[PDB]
Amino acid sequence: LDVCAVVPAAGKQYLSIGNQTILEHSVHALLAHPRVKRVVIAISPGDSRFAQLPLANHPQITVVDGGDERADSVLAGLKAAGDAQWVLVHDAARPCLHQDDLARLLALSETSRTGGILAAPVRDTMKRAEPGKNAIAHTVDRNGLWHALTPQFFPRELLHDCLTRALNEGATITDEASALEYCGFHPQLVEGRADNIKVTRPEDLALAEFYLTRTIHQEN
Amino acid sequence: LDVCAVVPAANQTILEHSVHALLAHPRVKRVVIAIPLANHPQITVVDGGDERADSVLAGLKAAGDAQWVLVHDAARPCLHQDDLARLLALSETSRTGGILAAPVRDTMKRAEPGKNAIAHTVDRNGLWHALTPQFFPRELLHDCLTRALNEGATITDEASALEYCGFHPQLVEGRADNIKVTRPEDLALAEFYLT
Repeated sequence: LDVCAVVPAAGKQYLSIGNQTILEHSVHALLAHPRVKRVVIAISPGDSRFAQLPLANHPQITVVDGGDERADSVLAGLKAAGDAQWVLVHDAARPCLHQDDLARLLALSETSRTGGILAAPVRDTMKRAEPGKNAIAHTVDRNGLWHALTPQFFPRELLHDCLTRALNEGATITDEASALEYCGFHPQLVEGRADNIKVTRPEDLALAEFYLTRTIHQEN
Repeated sequence: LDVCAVVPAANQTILEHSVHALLAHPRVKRVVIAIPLANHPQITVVDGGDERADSVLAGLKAAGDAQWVLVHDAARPCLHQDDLARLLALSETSRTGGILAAPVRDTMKRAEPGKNAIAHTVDRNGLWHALTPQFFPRELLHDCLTRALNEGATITDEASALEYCGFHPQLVEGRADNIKVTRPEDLALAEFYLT
C-alpha cells in the first residue's frame, strides 16, 4: 500500500502561513497518512527559493524539474514515483487539506480500478459569463456539479498512460482526472471539505488562514 | 442615485454587521429587512414571504422613491467598501445593473446521473461565483421579479429573474473573501482575518 505523492510546483506557494510556506503546509498535509512514503515535488528550472526551505532537506522529499504545463510536471514527478502502485497528485497551493479527507480518498485503492479525486458539491449560485464579456449569459444548474479539488488519486501506470496519450493527442488537460476522462474513464468523486481552498487570489491567503484557525479551534 | 437596500431575513449580530456594511456607504440611505436592530432609524422591516424572491419584492414596496436597489445576503458581513463602491458605480452607465462576483478557481466536474463519478469536465473559463450585493434599477428588478415568479421561473438570486426575462446583468469582480458566515461563532474570527 505504499503511495507516492506528486506536487506540481513549477512557477502563492511560497507565501507563508504562521512560519511555514503554503508549499510546506501542503506537503505536510500529505505526509499525515502513513501510506504516503514519498513526496515528489516538481519545480521549475532556476527556481532557487525551494532550496531555501527546510523542506528541502526532508528525507521523504524528492525534487525534480517540472515542465511549463501541469501535465508535464506531473509526468516528471511520476518518473520518480518508484514502484508505488498508486499515486497522489496534490496542488502546491492547497495548504488546508484535512487528514480525514486524505484518509477517505486513499480507501479508493482497495476497490477502485480507476481512482478518484476529492471534490466539493456546488452549493451557491454560479454564473457563466458571455464569451468576451463580463456579463451574465446564464445561471448554472448545480445538480451534479462539483468543484474538483486535490489530491487526485490514481493507479500509477494508468495515470501515466492517460496523461501521455492526452498530451500526445493534443487533448485539453487541466487536472489529472481530465486525462483519465479523455481516455474514457470516469473517476470517482470523494466528497471533501469545501475549505480545501487553492490559494490563487491575494485575499485567499487570509481566507486560508481563517479556515485553518477555525478548524484548529473547532477541534476542541 | 440615493439607494435603498433590501436584506431578506425570511445570528442577529451577523445580520447586524451585514446591514451596517451596507449602510457605511453614503448613497445607501436605508436598509429594508424582509422578515433592537429594527430600532435603527435607517432600518425598515416588512413581511418577508416564503421564498427569497417574494421577500425581496416585499422589500421593494418599502423602498420609496429609490431609483436603484441593492439586494444583499444577510449572511455576508465581510463585504468590503471598495467592492460596494465599484458595484454602485454601475448606476452611472448601466441600464440593467450587475452583481458582485468572483471567478471560479477550480476545475469543474459534472457527475454521472445516479453516481459519484465524473461524467465530464465543465470548462471553468467564464464561470463565476455569484455574490452579493446585487444592484439594479428599481422598476426593472420589480418587473422581472414579478413576472418570473408568476411564470414559475426557478429563481436563485435576483440576477436570475433578470436572466429569465432576457436581460444580462454585469459581472463586477469582487473579493473572494466576501464569504457566507453562517455560524455566529465564526463571525469575530472571520472579521479579524477578512475585514
